[PDB]
Amino acid sequence: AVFYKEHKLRNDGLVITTNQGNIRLQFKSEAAIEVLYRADSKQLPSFALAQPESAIKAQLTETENHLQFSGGTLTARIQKRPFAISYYRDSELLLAEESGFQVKINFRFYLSPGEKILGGGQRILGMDRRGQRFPLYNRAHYGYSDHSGQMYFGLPAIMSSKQYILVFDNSASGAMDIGKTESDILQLEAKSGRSAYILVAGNSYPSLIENFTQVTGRQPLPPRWALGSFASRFGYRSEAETRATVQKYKTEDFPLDTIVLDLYWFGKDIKGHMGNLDWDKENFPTPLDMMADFKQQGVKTVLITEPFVLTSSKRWDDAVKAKALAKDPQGQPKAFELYFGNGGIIDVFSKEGSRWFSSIYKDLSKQGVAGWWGDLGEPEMHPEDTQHAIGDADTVHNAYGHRWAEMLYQQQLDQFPELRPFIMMRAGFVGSQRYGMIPWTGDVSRTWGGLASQVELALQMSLLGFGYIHSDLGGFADGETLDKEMYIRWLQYGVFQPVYRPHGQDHIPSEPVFQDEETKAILRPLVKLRYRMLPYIYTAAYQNTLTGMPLMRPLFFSDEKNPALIDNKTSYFWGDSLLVTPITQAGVESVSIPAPKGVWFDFWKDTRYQTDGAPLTLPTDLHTIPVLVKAGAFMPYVPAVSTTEDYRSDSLEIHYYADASVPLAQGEIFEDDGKDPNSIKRNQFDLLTLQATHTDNQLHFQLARTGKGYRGMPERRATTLVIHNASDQYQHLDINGKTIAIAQADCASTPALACYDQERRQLQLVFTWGREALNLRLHK
Ligand SMILES: OC[C@@H]1[C@@H](O)[C@H](O)[C@@H](O)[C@@H]2N[C@H]12
Ligand SMILES: O=C([O-])C(=O)[O-]
Repeated sequence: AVFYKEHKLRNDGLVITTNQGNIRLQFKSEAAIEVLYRADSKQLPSFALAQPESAIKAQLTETENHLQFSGGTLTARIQKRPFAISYYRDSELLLAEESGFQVKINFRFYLSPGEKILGGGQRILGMDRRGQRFPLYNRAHYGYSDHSGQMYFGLPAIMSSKQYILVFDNSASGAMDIGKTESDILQLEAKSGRSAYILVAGNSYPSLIENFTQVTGRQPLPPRWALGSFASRFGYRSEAETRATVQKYKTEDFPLDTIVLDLYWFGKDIKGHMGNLDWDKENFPTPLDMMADFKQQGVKTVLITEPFVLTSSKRWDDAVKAKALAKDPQGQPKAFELYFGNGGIIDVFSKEGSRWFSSIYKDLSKQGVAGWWGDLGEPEMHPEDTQHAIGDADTVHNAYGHRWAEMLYQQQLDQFPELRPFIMMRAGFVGSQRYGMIPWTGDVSRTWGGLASQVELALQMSLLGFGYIHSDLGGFADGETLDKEMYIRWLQYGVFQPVYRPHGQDHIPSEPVFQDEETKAILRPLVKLRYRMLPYIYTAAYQNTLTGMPLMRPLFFSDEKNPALIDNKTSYFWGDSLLVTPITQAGVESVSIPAPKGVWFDFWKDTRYQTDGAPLTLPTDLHTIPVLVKAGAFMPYVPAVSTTEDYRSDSLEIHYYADASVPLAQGEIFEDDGKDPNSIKRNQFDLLTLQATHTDNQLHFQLARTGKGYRGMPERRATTLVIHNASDQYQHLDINGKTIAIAQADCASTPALACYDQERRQLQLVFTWGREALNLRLHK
């Protein structure tokens, strides 16, 4: 029995008193609200909110049976007796409390009939998680395939078909029950921790996500090199082996930006050395030279680190002496068994642990290390009587990796303020993206099932803040011999997902350079294609920094009024323009692609398809996976380079997919120095825009550049524009009012300024794109 007793406003927040205690409501923006129950009591702070203290001005009104607290899109409606808060966008009901808050921590809400619920972070259960119940406890799932209710990186959040996001702002061992136990009840639970939730609303999925990342944190632009080719295995055993691998990329003519070193960099065995956090000199005798020698070839070095210091490690006595480790309740360093051996866990929640760990990252970063891999932050083993500075293991568990990232991010920004940190981690919390976190999906099995789950995982993480979620390309766990077809399919799909990092246990090679002749002839041009497409990918990255828009988008974005599309986890958008359908079984001879209504082109073959709703059937081959381009797309390319350190946009090649069904289209290309964390804030960029206007008798392109530019920015780019599906009736072109004839022969064989290829239906324009506006007009 809960009822309203009294309220007041203090500092823009509404504090309500019931018979059971105090409740604080603060709008964190016009469409986001933090609801803190037990507000009177001391509890852990918010982890999910980028600005925990903020509270924007809201409107309060009172009636007999209700209060109403409104931010301008989001309204909280507070029923007095019995006490129940519900949430409205306009006057559409988003979400209503059932019994709401109780005791242990427990929140109960009604689900509407037909409401679909995405969320939970990494699970393999189906896109719509309604009807499921699962824990909120980050945990390894070694060798997963086609099913999981619990893995490395859960999120205590959901996204509904009613276009709200709900966050349980609580770091503790808990559970979510999405209308499983009771069909119309969403229940959130925890053993302890903060008793708060956050509701975010939107008028569309993009703007929900913009609103969500507004209050939880925007990912800062990673360094362009994170969009490149990684060499990684578990693991290079020696400096010789690592140098031989960088060399193999060179001698095999595969692009390579970054080599990743796993745990053998600090000791010769898997067990017993962890916490050394220093070079194993018997096997890495000259590491500063190694890294400098690699940097001369434009290659970065990334090192694995972990939260555990073993008692067998060289740093045990020192970590104990500095009070860097988590303690038992008695006050001693807590030691426990891990796979790796007997050890403790660095307390990133304390000042002492944070300083000690940070000093180590500083020193290695001074030596040459460009980036950082933080493995096992679930934490992988975390006994319940472990005590951190702010709470026990079960209370802080799901926020450990999150704070680890914060610690490392701040440290790297402090040491290198002119560089963008690279932080790759296995576990975090809502908002960990504001510390640069780049998550991967853990120890996936080397099976088709492992590959077939990657899109579901990626989309689930992308929707709730994590743009750079990716997989171990080719698969990681077990196997006894390479499954060549699965490997190829996985590295194909790789091109069209966020981070190009094949990784696997080293009894089978993960790196494409170590594959047979057929596999390399298939994958070499695709890895090059990933580099030629950097303008497309880096521009989606820019948009993610700006608005939260994930790089991978689900099919369901294509039609917000068709909730059945929510179930699709086999076709997705890579940026605005490409609909990708990975092949996830052996021997598949054709696919049916549920392309939205409109016009689509085969990316590889240029074939044009129109569809009014029905799916398209495309045949498959071993050299590609099915990718369709949306009519009206501008696909930008630069020439392939070995390393993003050599990246230039002096030469652009842009492909426009014309169709009269799209009378107006746009694209952009975001260019900056690829490394400056302040490029966007300070406008040190070159933002190229392109607008096509397509009428019955003309096709008009308007080109422009904004921003203040950056150092090394080309003033003039040689630009080849290729118009696919171009009309054969264009007689003339003018460029900024100057008329040029269109050639109809020998387009591939003359330095033609405008040439129509009648066999391919492509019109090619070659011109100089300088700083001033440019207008290209084709007319029949
Ligand atoms: O460090 C060894 C190895 C690493 O290669 C994987 O990527 C991790 O998820 C897991 N900890 C196991
Ligand atoms: O699209 C056009 O304008 C045509 O096909 O001739």
